[PDB]
Amino acid sequence: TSWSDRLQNAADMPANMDKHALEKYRREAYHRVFVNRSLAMEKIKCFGFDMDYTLAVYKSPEYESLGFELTVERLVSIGYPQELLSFAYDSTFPTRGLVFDTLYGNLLKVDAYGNLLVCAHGFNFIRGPETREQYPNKFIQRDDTERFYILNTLFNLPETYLLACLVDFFTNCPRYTSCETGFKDGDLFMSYRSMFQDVRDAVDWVHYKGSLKEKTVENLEKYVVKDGKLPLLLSRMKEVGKVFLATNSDYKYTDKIMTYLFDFPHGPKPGSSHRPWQSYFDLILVDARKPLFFGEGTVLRQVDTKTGKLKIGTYTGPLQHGIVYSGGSSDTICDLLGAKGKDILYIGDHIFGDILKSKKRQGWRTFLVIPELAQELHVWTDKSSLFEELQSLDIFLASSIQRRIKKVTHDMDMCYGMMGSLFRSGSRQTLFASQVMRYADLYAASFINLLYYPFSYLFRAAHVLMPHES
Amino acid sequence: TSWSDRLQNAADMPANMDKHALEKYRREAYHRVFVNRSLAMEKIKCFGFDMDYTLAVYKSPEYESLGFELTVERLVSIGYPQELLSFAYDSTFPTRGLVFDTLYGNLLKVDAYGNLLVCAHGFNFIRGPETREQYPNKFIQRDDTERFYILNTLFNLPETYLLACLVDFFTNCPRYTSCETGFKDGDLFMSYRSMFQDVRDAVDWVHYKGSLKEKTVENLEKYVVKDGKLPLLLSRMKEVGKVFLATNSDYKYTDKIMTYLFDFPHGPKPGSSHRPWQSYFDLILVDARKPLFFGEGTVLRQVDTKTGKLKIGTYTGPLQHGIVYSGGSSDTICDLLGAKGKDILYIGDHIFGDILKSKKRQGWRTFLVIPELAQELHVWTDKSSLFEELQSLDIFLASSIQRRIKKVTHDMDMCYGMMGSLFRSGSRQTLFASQVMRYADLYAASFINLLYYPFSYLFRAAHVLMPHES
Amino acid sequence: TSWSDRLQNAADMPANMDKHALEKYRREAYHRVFVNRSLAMEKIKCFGFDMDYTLAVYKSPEYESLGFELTVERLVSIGYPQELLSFAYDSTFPTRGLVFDTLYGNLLKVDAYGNLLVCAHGFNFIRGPETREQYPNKFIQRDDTERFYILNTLFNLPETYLLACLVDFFTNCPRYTSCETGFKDGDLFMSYRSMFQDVRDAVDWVHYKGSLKEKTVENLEKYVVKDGKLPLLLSRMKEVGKVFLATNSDYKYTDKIMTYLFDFPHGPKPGSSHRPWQSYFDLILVDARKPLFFGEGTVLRQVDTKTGKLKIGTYTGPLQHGIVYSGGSSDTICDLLGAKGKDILYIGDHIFGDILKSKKRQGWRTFLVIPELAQELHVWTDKSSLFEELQSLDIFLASSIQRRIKKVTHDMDMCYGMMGSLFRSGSRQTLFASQVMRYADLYAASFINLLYYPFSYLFRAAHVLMPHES
Amino acid sequence: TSWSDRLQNAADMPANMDKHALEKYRREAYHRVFVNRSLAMEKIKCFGFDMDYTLAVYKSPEYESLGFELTVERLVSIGYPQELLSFAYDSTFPTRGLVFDTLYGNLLKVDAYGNLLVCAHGFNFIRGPETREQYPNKFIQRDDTERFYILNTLFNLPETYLLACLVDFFTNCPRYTSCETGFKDGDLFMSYRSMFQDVRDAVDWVHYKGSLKEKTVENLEKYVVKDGKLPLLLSRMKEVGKVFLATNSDYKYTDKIMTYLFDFPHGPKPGSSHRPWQSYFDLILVDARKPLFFGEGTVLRQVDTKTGKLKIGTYTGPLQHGIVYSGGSSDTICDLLGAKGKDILYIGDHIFGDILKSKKRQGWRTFLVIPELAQELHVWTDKSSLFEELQSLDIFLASSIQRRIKKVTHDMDMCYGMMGSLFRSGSRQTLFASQVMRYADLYAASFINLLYYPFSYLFRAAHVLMPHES
Ligand SMILES: [Mg+2]
Ligand SMILES: [Mg+2]
Ligand SMILES: [Mg+2]
Ligand SMILES: [Mg+2]
Repeated sequence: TSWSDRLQNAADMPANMDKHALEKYRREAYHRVFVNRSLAMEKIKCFGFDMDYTLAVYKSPEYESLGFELTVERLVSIGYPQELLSFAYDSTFPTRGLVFDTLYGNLLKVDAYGNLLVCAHGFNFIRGPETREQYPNKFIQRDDTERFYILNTLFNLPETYLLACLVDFFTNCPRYTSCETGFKDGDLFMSYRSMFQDVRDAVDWVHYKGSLKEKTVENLEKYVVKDGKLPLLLSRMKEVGKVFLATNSDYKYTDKIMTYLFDFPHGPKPGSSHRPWQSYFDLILVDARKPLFFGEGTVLRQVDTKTGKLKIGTYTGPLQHGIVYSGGSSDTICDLLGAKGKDILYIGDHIFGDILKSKKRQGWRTFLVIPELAQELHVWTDKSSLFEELQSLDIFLASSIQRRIKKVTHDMDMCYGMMGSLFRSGSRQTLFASQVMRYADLYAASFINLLYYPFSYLFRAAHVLMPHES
Repeated sequence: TSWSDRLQNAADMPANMDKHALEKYRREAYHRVFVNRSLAMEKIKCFGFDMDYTLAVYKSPEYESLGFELTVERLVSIGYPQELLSFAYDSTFPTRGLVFDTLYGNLLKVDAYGNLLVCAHGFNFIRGPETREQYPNKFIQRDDTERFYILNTLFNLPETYLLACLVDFFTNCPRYTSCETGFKDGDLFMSYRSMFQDVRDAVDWVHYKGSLKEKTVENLEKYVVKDGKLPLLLSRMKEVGKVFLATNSDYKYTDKIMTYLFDFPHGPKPGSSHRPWQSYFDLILVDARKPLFFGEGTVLRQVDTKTGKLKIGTYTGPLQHGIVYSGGSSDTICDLLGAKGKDILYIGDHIFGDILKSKKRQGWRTFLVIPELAQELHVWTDKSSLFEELQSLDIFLASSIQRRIKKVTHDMDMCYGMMGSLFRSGSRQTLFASQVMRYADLYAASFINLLYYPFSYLFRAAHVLMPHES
Repeated sequence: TSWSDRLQNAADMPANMDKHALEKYRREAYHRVFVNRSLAMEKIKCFGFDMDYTLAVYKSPEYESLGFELTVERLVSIGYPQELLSFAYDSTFPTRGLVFDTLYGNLLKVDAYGNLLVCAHGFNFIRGPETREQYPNKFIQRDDTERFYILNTLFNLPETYLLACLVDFFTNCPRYTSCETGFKDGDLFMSYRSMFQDVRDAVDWVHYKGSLKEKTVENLEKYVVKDGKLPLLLSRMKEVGKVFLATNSDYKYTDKIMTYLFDFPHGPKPGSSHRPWQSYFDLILVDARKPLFFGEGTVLRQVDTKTGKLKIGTYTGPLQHGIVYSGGSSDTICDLLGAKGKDILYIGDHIFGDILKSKKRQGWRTFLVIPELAQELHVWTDKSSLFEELQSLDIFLASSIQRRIKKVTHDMDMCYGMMGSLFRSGSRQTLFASQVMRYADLYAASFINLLYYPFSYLFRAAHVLMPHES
Repeated sequence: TSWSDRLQNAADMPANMDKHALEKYRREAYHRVFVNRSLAMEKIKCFGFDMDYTLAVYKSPEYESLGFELTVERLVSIGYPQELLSFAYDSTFPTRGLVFDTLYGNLLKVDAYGNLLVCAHGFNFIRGPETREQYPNKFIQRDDTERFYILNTLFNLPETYLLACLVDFFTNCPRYTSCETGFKDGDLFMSYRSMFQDVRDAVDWVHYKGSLKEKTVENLEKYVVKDGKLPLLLSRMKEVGKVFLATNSDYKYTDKIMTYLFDFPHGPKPGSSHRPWQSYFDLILVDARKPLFFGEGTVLRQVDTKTGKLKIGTYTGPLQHGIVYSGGSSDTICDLLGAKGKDILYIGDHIFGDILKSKKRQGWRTFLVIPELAQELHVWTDKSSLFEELQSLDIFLASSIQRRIKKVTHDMDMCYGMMGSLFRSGSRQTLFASQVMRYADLYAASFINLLYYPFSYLFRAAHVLMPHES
């Protein structure tokens, strides 16, 4: 049962909009909206969206596996060894938010302060003492972006696994000699850094020039979560405010995906006339180029929606019905919708590129979609006795208690996969968890969970006190 | 009763090192060390210090008032109007961590997300609705460092007040016309930005070329907290680890100040031979140029301690007894003391330049000295009934309740001064508070509070859980 | 008769290597090597080449016209109006080295000091007084590279004409309103800058992703000058020194073009066995990325010559027979050939990117190929009486003499085309001419002209004296 | 007889303004204006000046020797060895425009292409073969500004000699060990780069914070050329155009120096009332910060001429009588004087910072003052038989002829000093000479030479032809 199986299972259920049905439904962890900072929904005048992994949630592990297969084929195509073709995507290995260390070829799971929680070289999980040889302070300077790449998006899951596959392959293949910073193949030296760059270039290529979009579109049921409650929620948002789309994707792909998401034999509710997807939006903007979008952005362009091509020149005209924009900036949206930042709830999955930046640069309110949560919550609740035991051990300590703390930490983490929970390793929170807490005002496995809260719900979080205030 | 009066009052008391006396003493809020993240003192092998406002705590309001007077005299000297001489420093106005908005000439108190808590133009406190004219989203992008300057150090307190004095003066002086972005004096236009730059340049000048150091040194009792417990604590640190000084100050000033701090007719304890200040340190480094010190730094130089001048050339030799370094980097210290980052507790008052950067760039453990806490804690405890009432009102709301929330917020904040508490405005935490929580592992009004904890105390903070984990 | 007609006519003649035949041949202007600075050929130990417009001289106007047609089709493909398809390339309009002013949409012919010699808006040639409205000092700051783009390569000839076509078209098409900085089409504004960027992007696209290479290769006789004397000269160079190729082109294209250039039923001389092109080179380097090549460059890679693909990794091995390199730097070449800069004569057509940079960054000796010279020399000699008259008029002046100076200047310049000579407008030298003089030690219409000078000829230029020395 | 002795000798003569007297006078090389590009004086509407070494020509070697002595004393003051005090300035060593190579501690005389003409390590002149060890191609990349500093100003003459003194001293002092890149003094290493930086900092300090200005002003007759013809020429300029001053110096120093330059008991001519220096200028601008002045510049300020201090704020008012500006940009001047670039003849000594930049960035006409020319011309004419012989030898060659070419080159060069002529070494022109030719439209030992040409003289230079045009 993947996280997308959980989401699609919930998507298949029709909305019971009886007020008591809603009240009962959103008590369950799975259908809840989680609150980091209080948010009065009555003050929200605009609802904004990203598309990929927000409105269009790609099914797991099928979509990662397709990305993986195409990336592999691209690398083989440019001259990587044929053995790569015998790799197969393994959803049990990667967790999102790992750091690739390009100097030593390791995947690292870190906390908010750069402290190492997990280190794997290929598929070899390196224990505490052996990590000190390369990381004397069990620490990395994560701002050293030439050396460290943080694999923070769901699109990075296939390359997270591929990097490990490649390091493993080259290490165990007799044709290469393993060196501290890469591999020697006679008079050729392949650094982990150049290998990483090839992978990164190949993923980019697959998305922008290769066949990933085409293969997705030719089998949308296989690859994309579909939920009849999507149109209903968007219609309800539009009754109390404005709705916009701001996506990095191009118009043609956006139109294919969105048409599929709205292709039901009815509109918002069963029995209603079907309406085109575009009618759900007061403003539609593609080719957004976030995160730059939240600063200077790029020039505002107009999409010719017949051809899918941009009209020539900068668009100087007003917001009108049926217009589709390309590029622009976050100010374009504010100014055309007559919104201030705090009037906007921006809904997306990119914890850095969208949520962090819209919050820091513009003061937008934020809703982070975390697809993996839909399954992480089942593990958290089913194995709560492991975490509870770990808590008790840390308490009792505060000798063989440490050994047992390590063992329980391991067993807990393995329930989530080889790289553990997205949010922690044992009692230590990940960088990703800290970023969610700091920059996502609200979060959930799906933004559909908003459907279960009344129009002007007050989402509440407790006031924060400093230690000397407590 | 200033914060420095509280600290000097505590400094006058001799240390009772009976273990039960210590236990009882550190229960009191005033003598406590506060914990943001757990820290096992047994793992600390090196103790590092800044000098200014850490070891050498300048008395308030006397030192701010001297800074202020000299800055004013410098501005008059370069052609500012004579009326500046009638300003007098007022400790009741400034709170540390305010933002000067150089576009509109306002002082702003902000939260961690750039939301406006307080806005004053000169001495006019601007209410919610009027702030929207200049700040439509009640928000500033604090990363816009060309526009916004954050007055985060205790050395910035005089200029915080001076900026307000100047805006007030120019606004109410008939010779000038008030404009949106500055003042017109016939064919001269003085922008708030250029005015700010003059102030900033003048403060710098007073410290580096003017008479501030000289006047401080000619009356150290007036200007500098002195505490016989300082040598005792440093001696105790040195029994379990190494001790170092890394200060931006030059050798001559450092020597004058440190000699005074250690000038008692005894060494660590009464009855012991007096020892020179330098004997308390395994490594002494001046001209550190933090924050750059925590990255590339500058070349390592050696101080000729007779002349106070640098020897010519880069120092390539070992750590030896009696050597004093200048410049270098944080790695110099680690490598010469044989320390990893997490072995080091770095003790300082600069929440950005030292504490934040040593934590993020190097993984050092951090102790933040917050001198104002020594008095903020007395206000917090004495007026706890106001905060408690505010908490109850926010709870009851969660109409005239809002009015009462505003009124109680005002009354609470005024107990701290016109710009309120360093740490909050009513129930909203400041940027400064959020930074302390995030980057200071431990904090206190004085690092002397460490004297009251046993050698290998385990400072404890509760594990953090995400909302979905709770 | 184009310049390439002259070159191909000379290419069809077999080499008469009798010493007196050579002596007589190189007296003629057409077969001469011109000398800016003295160069002792005996000191040259290595001969280096670019490919495009150096070894592979593309026939005119056929190749420009193909570039033009494909660029137009690309612009129409992305949404430019259908009318573009009625443009036809006109070799009489463009001269190389014009500056496009992206602010006002003008093509400018300038001297070395940025003084305006010619200004055309579309096809309207703007006279002295009207140019002052936009250029008050009849001057541009050519270092302002955001505003001014210098069209310095032979590959830029089609876009030089296209830019003028487009400005003309948009100006005279009633659907658009002409503005100072571009064109208004209702709610779309197309700046000359964005229009220029589209053109530049389209040219790039045609070369890198479109069909230009494919169409060239499918008709090499139509598009590429071929000369049996090429192998003979290269063989002679190789008898006295080393020979290398350093080209920005990729291996597959290089191999196609070079195979054609050497496809004769003989080797260096008639009667000799044919040898593969690669055997003429001690070192072959593709994907050079000049001008960066002359500084840091990129990592050295090895080409797999069977597949045309790069081997994976950085190449760490020695120079060996049959190896083909990709990327690297100018130091790679020096170090592998055991050459110092002044031992190298580098032969190319790119007056900036190759000749200027190899001279300034490395001190290489330089030979600039200027294909247009092959016809400019015929005009210069045939219309020498116009220049001579202009000289006499400038002398006589040093009233209606000025009028006559303008008229004769016009008539002279029109012999070369609408944008005049590459090297001057009347008595005023172009920027291009000044750059040739300053950075090309030797120059000619073709490097084949070296065949007519003995092995160790001393190319002589007179010593330069300052005015006070004269 | 120094160059300033020649200039002061010519300054002592009263102007004979009879037209035939002028005609005869300007035939002599010493009183001539030399022409690189033709310049019609009738088109000049504004005459602009720098002060230092243009209007105020500092006497040699006295002023260099004062600079030297103060720089030495500053270095000793910061801890350089006492032996420095035994150095004495030697005008026979330095020539202007040498390059200090900070890696190897050499002074280099180079041509326009970076080819080495002379290399000295301390006072050891390194011969051809030994220079190849450090300079394998007898070439430096002069754009590598971290490594190479070009000593292009007359203010750099003392440090040119001091650098050589220091390298010599450290090399021959047994306390230090000479290394490839500097000197070892036990556990201190002083790189040539750090030594160079100390020197450069000390020169700056002497000018800006030390006693150089004060000592100059207390003996202006000793230090500054004074010429009664200065006011006469400026008065004549003002009859046909506008006159301005744009100097990097501050107002107080400018006023002291200019008052001295105009302190005669008469105005422009004997018998006329004395007029203040400021009355000779339509616009006076100090604190210019050239070269930045020729781009964005700094804000325009107004000098309070009573106090010598800047008024507070940016000056927004018109040009008026008696106003003195500070900062600004070259556009300020153009706009306030109603001039286009080519209307301006800018007169200065800084071949880079003023002449080059005003020409390239703005298209100003340029007059370069080269004080040393006043004596270089006497050497050139007196030893013309050496140059003539060298010319004949280069011709005859074009064996022992080379030996004789080297010997004659040496003997010629030694007539100018140990570092030879500013303009050449034997038949090879220096970088400095090439820059003068390229960027100075006119040049002379003194701008006073303009007094000998009629109001609207046409300065003529021959048209330049390319080799293929000749
Ligand atoms: Mg997305
Ligand atoms: Mg401090
Ligand atoms: Mg080429
Ligand atoms: Mg000067």
